[PDB]
Amino acid sequence: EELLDLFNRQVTQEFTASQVYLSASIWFDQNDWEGMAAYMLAQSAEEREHGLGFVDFANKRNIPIELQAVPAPVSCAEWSSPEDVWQSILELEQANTRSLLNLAEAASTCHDFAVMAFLNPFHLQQVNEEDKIGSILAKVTDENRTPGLLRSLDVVS
Amino acid sequence: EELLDLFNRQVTQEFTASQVYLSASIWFDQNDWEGMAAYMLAQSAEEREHGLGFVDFANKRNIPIELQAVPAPVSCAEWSSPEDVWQSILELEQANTRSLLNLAEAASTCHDFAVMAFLNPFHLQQVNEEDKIGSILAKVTDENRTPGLLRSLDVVSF
Amino acid sequence: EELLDLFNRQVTQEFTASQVYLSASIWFDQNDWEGMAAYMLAQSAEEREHGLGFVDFANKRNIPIELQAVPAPVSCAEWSSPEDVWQSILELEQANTRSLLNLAEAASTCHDFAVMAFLNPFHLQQVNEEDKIGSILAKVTDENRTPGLLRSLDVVS
Amino acid sequence: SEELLDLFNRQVTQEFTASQVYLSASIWFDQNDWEGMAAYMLAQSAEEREHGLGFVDFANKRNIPIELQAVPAPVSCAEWSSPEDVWQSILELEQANTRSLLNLAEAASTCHDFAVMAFLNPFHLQQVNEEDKIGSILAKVTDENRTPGLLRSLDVVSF
Amino acid sequence: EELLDLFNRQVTQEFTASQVYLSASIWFDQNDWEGMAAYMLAQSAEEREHGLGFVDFANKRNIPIELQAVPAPVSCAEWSSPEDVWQSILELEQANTRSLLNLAEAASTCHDFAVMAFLNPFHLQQVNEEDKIGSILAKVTDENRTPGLLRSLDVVSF
Ligand SMILES: [Fe+3]
Ligand SMILES: [Fe+3]
Ligand SMILES: [Fe+3]
Ligand SMILES: [Fe+3]
Ligand SMILES: [Fe+3]
Ligand SMILES: [Fe+3]
Ligand SMILES: [Fe+3]
Ligand SMILES: [Fe+3]
Ligand SMILES: [Fe+3]
Repeated sequence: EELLDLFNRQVTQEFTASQVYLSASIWFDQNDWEGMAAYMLAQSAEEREHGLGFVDFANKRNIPIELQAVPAPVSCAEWSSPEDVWQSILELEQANTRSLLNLAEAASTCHDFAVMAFLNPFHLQQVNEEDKIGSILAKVTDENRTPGLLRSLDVVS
Repeated sequence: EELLDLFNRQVTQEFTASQVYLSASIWFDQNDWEGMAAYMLAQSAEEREHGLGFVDFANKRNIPIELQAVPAPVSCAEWSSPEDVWQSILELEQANTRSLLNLAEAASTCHDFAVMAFLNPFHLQQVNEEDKIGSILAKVTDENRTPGLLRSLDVVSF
Repeated sequence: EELLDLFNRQVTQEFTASQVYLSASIWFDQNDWEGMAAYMLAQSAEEREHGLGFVDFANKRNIPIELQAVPAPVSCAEWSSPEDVWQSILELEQANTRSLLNLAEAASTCHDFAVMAFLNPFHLQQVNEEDKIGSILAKVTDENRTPGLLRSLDVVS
Repeated sequence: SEELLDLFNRQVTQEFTASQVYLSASIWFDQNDWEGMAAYMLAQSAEEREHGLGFVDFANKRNIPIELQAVPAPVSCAEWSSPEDVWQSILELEQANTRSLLNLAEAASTCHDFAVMAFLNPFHLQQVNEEDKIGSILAKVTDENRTPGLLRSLDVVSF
Repeated sequence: EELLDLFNRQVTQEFTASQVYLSASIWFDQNDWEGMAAYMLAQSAEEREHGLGFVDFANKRNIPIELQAVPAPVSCAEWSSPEDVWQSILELEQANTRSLLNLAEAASTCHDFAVMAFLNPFHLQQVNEEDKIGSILAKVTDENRTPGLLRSLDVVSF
């Protein structure tokens, strides 16, 4: 099934996202943006929890899960400012949203009511997440127009 | 209307299931499996509560309900061991699930978004119920391989 | 620097172990061993925490970290009983122990006192972990000599 | 009362000897992953040492000279190959512990040593309880070990 | 013997560091950076506590201590901005780190396991201290690129 394979790929996408966020925390910590680093660490953990929630449902529903490699994050080689990092995180959340939507489309096709119900809170959370990351990126982009200004607002926490 | 008939039938199915669970409690109690009996009795009440939830929604949404007979459970006559009981209960939940999924299909066909929304927690509850029942059944089947060992699932656990 | 390369590989090893524990949880859950599944799930989280610890230390000490792929867990495909799973986990912990000891050796050669100090609690944790896993494996191997009896370990402990 | 003073001194040795045999049993059980039985033996080891300390305290107070002897190496641990073997040795140890205290009380009685006899009473009653408890466990172990793996239940649950 | 010398020098280095931090507080206070001043004063007290810890250990281990002069701080004659102060304090911690590592190599050579164990928490504290000072210096150097902005760090953090 399309639905089985896609359900597995969703697990992989959550854990990939978790590792991309961790990469982002490392870039931030290495460049002394400790606040932004903490934010990314927290998000890394929450994406892994999403992945675990998908594994749990799959196990219950007898959807076979085979854990795939979690690829090495690559965007961290090109980041040179906070803006770059937040833009890559926005793109990551857009891609997490598209993958949930593909999954839901396959479930809709299959008349898989339980899967569609399972996905609903993640659809709504993805709305919130893309909105939050978008908002931060807009703030970052504005503040960084003045030297030092952005730093003064990582310091928060 | 098909949606309406299937909504009525769903009430029947929940009450049917409640009675099959009661039947299972009886067989266990009669055979001194008081733990498994308690589990079945609790599930009997819960099934009945599901029925009642369907009745309440129906009443709100002006879906006419006419209570049907609650058929007599038939599988107890055959049961010989706890394995046979838990297997019949798994089959009952699998049928509870197919019934909900058919009602959801009818609702989808009719664009009845309210009914589809109302069913969603039931869809997810059935996933959990089939998993839990399947798990117990696997334990029962394994433990019963050694004489008397299953009598420790009951007394210890449950 | 061997030291810096080994410190990076230790992060990958912690995350690899996290994913192998998750694969153990899955096999247990799929096979209705919910007790053992939960044990594996918890140990998965803890191994990730260890990896996070090494990342944080590295950031503070200016050891550059580049996240590597976390390879797909392999042992899963061939597990057939709980004994097989627990045996693979013991072998993982034994490997986890050797990796830390090799890192410590490289640190000792370099006179890297800070890294040696950082590693001390992990050395002692591994002793505890290998002991605990070996002890569960011995119980599983003994109990599984009687059909169904091991299904008792799970339900109780 | 040279006999008495002697046997009292040696009773300290006997308690500490028993403490070490319990410790040995704890080690055998830990090394073989019976952590439940191991903990029980470790606790009994501490308690036998306390009994010895009680004998020493009483002797100091009653001007009975104490000279601490070597505590012999435990040797039953070489032969042990199952829990049954361990618990049988521990039963034998307690039965020996009881005989040693009765011989001490016999010597006190002969000497009209009312204080020592009073001091020993709670110990005579404790040994009754200890031999019963150990005998009961050994009976359980012996029965459960008739089915492979089943004794691992005793450990994991109880203890 | 060299361990004994290096262990006395370590006490000296901690007290010398204490005084340098005190100098940094004075410079900040005089220049109305009261937040940075209080941070430096806190670090001054803490470096003195570390020296006292070394003294206590030495007394216990019969390592004879003879207290050396605390030299007059001199970096404070040349500081013109907060960045210059923080840079000096980074160099200070880097030298405190070096002195601990020298001492640990000497204990290692002598197989002095007690000394090496005593040092372990200090090795890890120095990693944290250099990281923290490094991070503050990065923030100061960035924020000082806009006139007046660094006054924001002083009031907000610290
Ligand atoms: Fe996600
Ligand atoms: Fe996301
Ligand atoms: Fe139901
Ligand atoms: Fe680990
Ligand atoms: Fe581990
Ligand atoms: Fe005793
Ligand atoms: Fe005794
Ligand atoms: Fe210091
Ligand atoms: Fe310092």
